[PDB]
Amino acid sequence: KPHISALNAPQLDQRYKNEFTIGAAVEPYQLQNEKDVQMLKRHFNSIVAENVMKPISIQPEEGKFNFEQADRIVKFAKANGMDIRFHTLVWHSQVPQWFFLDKEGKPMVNETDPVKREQNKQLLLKRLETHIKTIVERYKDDIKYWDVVNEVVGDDGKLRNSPWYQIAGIDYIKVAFQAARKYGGDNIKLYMNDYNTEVEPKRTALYNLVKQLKEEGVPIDGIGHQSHIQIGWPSEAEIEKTINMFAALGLDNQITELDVSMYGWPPRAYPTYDAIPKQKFLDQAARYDRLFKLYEKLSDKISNVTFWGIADNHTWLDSRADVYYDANGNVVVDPNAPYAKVEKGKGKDAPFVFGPDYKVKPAYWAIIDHK
Ligand SMILES: [Cl-]
Ligand SMILES: [Cl-]
Ligand SMILES: [Zn+2]
Ligand SMILES: [Zn+2]
Ligand SMILES: [Zn+2]
Ligand SMILES: [Zn+2]
Ligand SMILES: [Zn+2]
Ligand SMILES: [Zn+2]
Ligand SMILES: [Zn+2]
Repeated sequence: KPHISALNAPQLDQRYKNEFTIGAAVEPYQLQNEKDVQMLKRHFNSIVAENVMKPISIQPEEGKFNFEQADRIVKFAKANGMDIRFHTLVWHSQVPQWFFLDKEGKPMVNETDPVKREQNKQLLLKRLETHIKTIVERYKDDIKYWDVVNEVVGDDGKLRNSPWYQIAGIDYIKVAFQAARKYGGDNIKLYMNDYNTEVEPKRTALYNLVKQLKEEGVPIDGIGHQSHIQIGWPSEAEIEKTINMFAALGLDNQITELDVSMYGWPPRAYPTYDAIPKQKFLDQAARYDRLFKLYEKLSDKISNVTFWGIADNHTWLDSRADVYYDANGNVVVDPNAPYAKVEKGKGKDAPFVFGPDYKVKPAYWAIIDHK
């Protein structure tokens, strides 16, 4: 199957249009790029902001809201008939730090007086409610799908002990969902998004958490499975088990940040795209073939599959693509092999079905067909 321009190729969203939407994560500058715009128009019918809707992008100082960049993505989506996902109302990553300072400008996490800790909790929950209120009041008629909370369960199966949790306890999760519903109404759909949703003990902890919130009347409509995965892990069998169990609780499932890395964890990357062997792309294609056959099998439980990017010339996985060198200066990609130095984040991953020259990869043909 030829390495043809993806602008010449059968439309990916149309292949899946009765099964689920097909989305991409974007940065506003990509909307000024001819090739990226043509890619979005041709292949995608859902969009998400890679970064300009995160809390520090939207309210970096209290009372200073920057919707300019987010508005550019919303405008493009509407003009092209695309669904929008909001990434994300609450996350421990890069919080604007003002959220967690007390009235005296000290870190709330250090407060030891119980009465004052309770005061800090209420202050923080109020700041949280105002952040969500302002964003949802602006976009409730434009954005259908919301990552209300992100990564709130730890890899150890305990709630993540971020300042959110330290200062306010489980109530910051409840307040985030209740505020989203209060200001956006019944028609926006509210998700808890996380990575490694297939992996125990995280999986069961996530399951028990959303079960509990629902039994208490907290409005949660779905789970977002980031799906930052590898060629071999996690198995399709375990992805299937995961999606089924959340569906059994009455939740929608979205695949929200899909990328299929060429590497293991921690990655030992090639320094450049050209150095990645051809066989890796065939292995990746087989993986995508199996993955999307599975997503189709479960399409009554999945409303959306979003890739965390458009084509391989731009992927956040490059930030993880550490290049290992031996004593002689040769690149080392075997995880158990000797090495002398590492260049963190300087290598190249290749996670999508579209290559860096916007031509289709073997993985594209593997998911555009009906086999
Ligand atoms: Cl990135
Ligand atoms: Cl190429
Ligand atoms: Zn389309
Ligand atoms: Zn090159
Ligand atoms: Zn190249
Ligand atoms: Zn579906
Ligand atoms: Zn990016
Ligand atoms: Zn090429
Ligand atoms: Zn296939």
